[PDB]
Parts: sequence; C-alpha cells; structure tokens
Amino acid sequence: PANFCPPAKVNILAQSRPLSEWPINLVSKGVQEYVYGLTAAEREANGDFGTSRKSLDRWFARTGVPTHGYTTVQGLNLILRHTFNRYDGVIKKVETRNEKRRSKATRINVSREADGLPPIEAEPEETAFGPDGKLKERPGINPSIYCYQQVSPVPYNPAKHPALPFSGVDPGAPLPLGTPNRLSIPKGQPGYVPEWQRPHLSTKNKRIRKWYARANWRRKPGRKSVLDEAKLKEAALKEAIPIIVTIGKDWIVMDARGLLRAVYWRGIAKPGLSLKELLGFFSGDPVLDPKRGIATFTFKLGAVAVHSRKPTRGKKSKELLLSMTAEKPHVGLVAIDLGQTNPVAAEFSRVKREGETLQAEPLGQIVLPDDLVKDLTRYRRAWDATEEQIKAEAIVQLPEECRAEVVKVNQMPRLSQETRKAVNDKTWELKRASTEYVRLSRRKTELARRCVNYIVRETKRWTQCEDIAIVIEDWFIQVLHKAFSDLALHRGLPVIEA
RNA sequence: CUUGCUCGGUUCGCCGAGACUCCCCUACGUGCUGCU
DNA sequence: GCAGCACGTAGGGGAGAATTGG
DNA sequence: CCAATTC
Repeated sequence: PANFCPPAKVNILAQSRPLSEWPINLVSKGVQEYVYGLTAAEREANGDFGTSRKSLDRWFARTGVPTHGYTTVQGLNLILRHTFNRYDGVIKKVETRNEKRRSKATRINVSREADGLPPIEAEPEETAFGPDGKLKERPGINPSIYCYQQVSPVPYNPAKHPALPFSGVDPGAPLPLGTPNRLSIPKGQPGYVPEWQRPHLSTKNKRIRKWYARANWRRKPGRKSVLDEAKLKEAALKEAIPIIVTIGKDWIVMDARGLLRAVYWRGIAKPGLSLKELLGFFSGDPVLDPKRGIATFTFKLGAVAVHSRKPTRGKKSKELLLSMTAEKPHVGLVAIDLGQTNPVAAEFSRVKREGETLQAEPLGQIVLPDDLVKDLTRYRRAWDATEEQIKAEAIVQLPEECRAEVVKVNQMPRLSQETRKAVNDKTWELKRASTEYVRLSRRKTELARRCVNYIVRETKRWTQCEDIAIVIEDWFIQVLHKAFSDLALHRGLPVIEA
C-alpha cells in the first residue's frame, strides 16, 4: 500500500494583491498571535473551538480576535487545529524529555533498590511554562496559506476568471509539447543548433530545455552571452500553463509546468494528457508561500508506487530477507562500507531461499567513477573556500573583549572556554543567513543523492535483480549515510544497518 | 520530459550531465579523543 | 562523569475528500 | 453553485 506523497512546486505568475494582505493570512496571523500567549489554564478555557459553524462563531465572539471577514468553516478548522497543535507541541517536547529521564530514574533506582541502595532524590523536572504562566519557548508565527477543498486549483478560463495578458489553455484539450523537430529550426531563429555540435547530440531520455530557460543564459565564467531578463521572461510567459486559486475576492495564478515535469520525470504520465488529469494527479490542498512565490503540491495517495518503510536492523533483518526471498527468487544485496580513499565502496551479492537459511553468492565490487570523484573534489574546494571566509567574517564581528582573545587563539596556549560558545553561536547565526552556504549545503545533498542513485543503478545491473537491499554500517561520511538511509523513507528500498 | 534549481563546454547560435521530500518554528546540541 | 576539538543537530507542527443540506 | 459536516 503506497503511503508516500512527495512534493511538487510551481511558480506564481500573478496576484490580485500581495499574499500577506489576504483576509485568510490576517486571520491566521491573529489566531497564532492570540493562542501562543495563552497560559496553561487559559488553553483549557479557550480550547472549545469545535468543528462547526456555531462553535467557531462563539469562539471568535468570546475572545477578541478580529475575524477579518474570513468566516469559512473549511479553512478555519485548519487554522485553529494547526495553531493549537503547535501549542501542545512545545509541551510534548518537555513531556517526552521528562518521560525519558523518568524512565532512566526508574531503571537506575529500582536496580539500586534491588541492590539495597536507596533511590536518589527526585530531579526537578523541567516545565514548559515560564515564571507566571507563559511558555518559555513561545512558538513562532507560521507564514503559510493552507488551501482547502473549496479553493482547489482549477484550469484557467478567461470568461469566468480575471483577465491577464497571458492566455489560458483548454482544460479538456491535450497539453502542448516542446519542439520535437529541434534540428529543423532555421539558422538565425531561437533554438538553432549550429552545424558543429550536431554529431555529439545525446540519444538518451534527457529532459528537453527550451531556449529561454535560465540555465542556458545564467552568468558563468565560460558564458560570453547576455542575460537580458525581460526577453526571457516574456518568452516564457508566452507559453505558460495557467492554473488559478480563488479564495474569496482574491486570486492567484500559477505556472503548471512544474506539475508537468514532476509527472514526466517520474513516469506516472506520458505526453498527451489533459490539464484535468494533470491536476487529478495532485492533491487539491496546496500550500502557498508568501515569501518566495511558490505553491507546493503533493501527489495523491496512489500516484507514486513506493511504501516509505523504515531502516530495520538486528533480528528483523533475517526475517525481512526471508520474506523477500519468498518474493521473486533473485535478491541483490549491496554493502556500502564507506571505506578508505574513495567515498563509496560497494560489494554486491545474491541470496536464495534454501529452505530456512540464506545462501549468499558474491558478485564482485565497484568503486566510484572518476568524474564523480572530480565533482566531489571541486565541491569540497568550494565548500572549504566559503568556510574560510565565513569563519573569518564571524571572527571579525566578535566583541573587542572576545576579539582580542580569539586573535590570541589564532596567534602562536589554548584557553578561554567561554568565548568558544560565542564563536559557535556567531558561526551558527552567520551560517543560517549566508546564501552561499545554503547553496553549497544543498549541493552536498544533491551530490550524495547522485552517489546513492549511481550505486542503486549499478546494483541492479551486476545482480540483474529488480529488488535490492542495502547494507550500511553506523567529510562525506554523515551526509552519505543520511542519503543512503533516506531510500527507505523516500523510495521504499530496504536499508539494513550492519 | 516546455517552467524552476545545481555543475560544466562553446564557434555564444544552446547542449552535456544531475537532485527531486519539502516547508515553517524553537532550543544549543551532536560526535571523537584525553583523564577520573 | 568532566575538558578540548570540529560541525551543525534535535525535536515539536504542517502538507484531504466524500457527502449532503438548503 | 457553494458552504457546512464528517471521518
């Protein structure tokens, strides 16, 4: 039973007015501001919002949060239930911490009592509420508009929707395509392929990029072109696929080509499908991001065919392998010991079902290709280059009393175990706001996933088995282990540890 | 495989290769050693 | 258990749709 | 046609 719904993001093309000014956003912000300030006793009093119209009306009347004109039951149930669950979230954190601590105390003290030692004094368990009645760690306001059934996206129709300069496709008509006859574009026209790179054109299933894509015109050291943005923007808008969400009086228009590519690269749909089916492949409750301009869709329960299991280990591993050998009698394991030198070392095997025990059959080993290692080396160069800059910038912004001590640390004694905390905090703050650091941190994840995908692809070729299993042991060590453990969560492939 | 993102080559006319589980929010923690 | 190192980690909350009633 | 109930 498939139970995983990966996201798919689309771009906002136009708005009636900025998303932060909508009544839904205002009522969400007001509710979030009000609820978090409630004390421990006040939550029980103001915890009867109810899933009905009368209950919601009396909740808004009893308190003083302005409804801001937004009075929709489907949508206020999402705002209130999420907001009160965040209030219980901070309580649940300290509750589970104290539960683990009390289990430790119960084990240790009962063991000592069995040994005759009296139990130690009970520790002052932490409370989530501050001095008078307020939460110490007050939850922050969550900026997001959670769409619902009554405002589900629909294909654009100029008749019943506000007029915008770009056109709108027919919901029932088959969706358009790129340019198949790419080699037939005459010289001097957009998309023209010169007569020197025609032979070494890819034959594989590459994703087709249109000539106005930003990837073909962005600024890199080798690109001696011009990045005129207006021309690319209008050329891209001329061929958009608009879908619209109307919440009350406001509306928003999205570009649906993101959904098209999401269903295309996953292979769930083939070229030649309508917009109605394309929207039917996704949930009718997207999420709007006011800060970026991205609406995030998630696939329906059934669109993807993965199970999203857990990395079982220990005793359950043998039973998992036995059950899988009860399925098609060819299981190809791979061992991912992150050994010396190369970041990845693999060792394929095959096991049968010999009654009760397994019969492993070795099949050899493989190392990472040289191009991938070159890419990893270049990434590490870039990461170290940005690290040597951000650390220096953090050191510069330290207070003079701490700055002198840190300078002495650089100079050549190792002391001052009170400014290490300040250095750590300043470094975390700088890292959280450095855009280049975010880009290089996403690059690490992308490269790690590239390595895992390569290993999975090669482990299906050597063993010639469709179903595979992964064995791991507990720089790139942590990131690669995380990327390999995500396969159970994301793609459903079992991930055994040791 | 039409948008968006990342890395490269160029004759600058665009084509070679990738990831696709993502968001907010609050805390200062996590592993590796040296001695008790 | 209690210091020195590097490096980000940990843990709360999210991410619908059939029906049906005026 | 569109909110409101329900699980």
